[PDB]
Amino acid sequence: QLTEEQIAEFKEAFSLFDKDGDGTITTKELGTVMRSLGQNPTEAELQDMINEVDADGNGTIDFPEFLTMMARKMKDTDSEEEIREAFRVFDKDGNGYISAAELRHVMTNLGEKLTDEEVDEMIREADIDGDGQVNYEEFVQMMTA
Amino acid sequence: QKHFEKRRMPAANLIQAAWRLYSTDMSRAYLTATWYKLDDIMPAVKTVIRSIRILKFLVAKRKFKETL
Repeated sequence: QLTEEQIAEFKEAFSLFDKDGDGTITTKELGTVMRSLGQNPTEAELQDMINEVDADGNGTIDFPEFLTMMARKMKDTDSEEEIREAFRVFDKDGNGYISAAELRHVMTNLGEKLTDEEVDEMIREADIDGDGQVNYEEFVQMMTA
Repeated sequence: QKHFEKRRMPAANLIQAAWRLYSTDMSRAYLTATWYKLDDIMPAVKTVIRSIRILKFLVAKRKFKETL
């Protein structure tokens, strides 16, 4: 389903990690690029990122695994289901809605908290009814599209 | 209650990673002359940033699944 030059684009990203052309990405290469952008992952966080996609077990990401990961993104059945289950954890009503305000409270107070500008952009992207509710099913399908 | 409030931080984490992943391709943070130019001369940079957010989304999805 991917064009021959869209693969060359993902290859350009991959080679930015694998600057020595060994055909693999280790924590070393993944972390060096992340820290060049001003991110600071720990060693354990790098190991977990790589273990999500390493299908062999040697602690690397090779280009076929990279390409599959970039092609799927969030557009898979398991992702839609699990994101839906996350929203439901904060919906005791079960009707399938969450109030704009409760969503803001959960986003800005739990986990890797969103900033005021982030949560404002997210609530703006989801349509709100006359009460203040948002159907997260609609929001989940918009993100996993 | 106590077992299903143990889900709340990894659930929040999964939503946040999903939203940050999704925002790579539509956020106002990228709708600047700087990013259009940077994306013209070096398209690989934005793809790399997006590849990192995918990896973090995957990690966050696994951790939320481990609280079931």
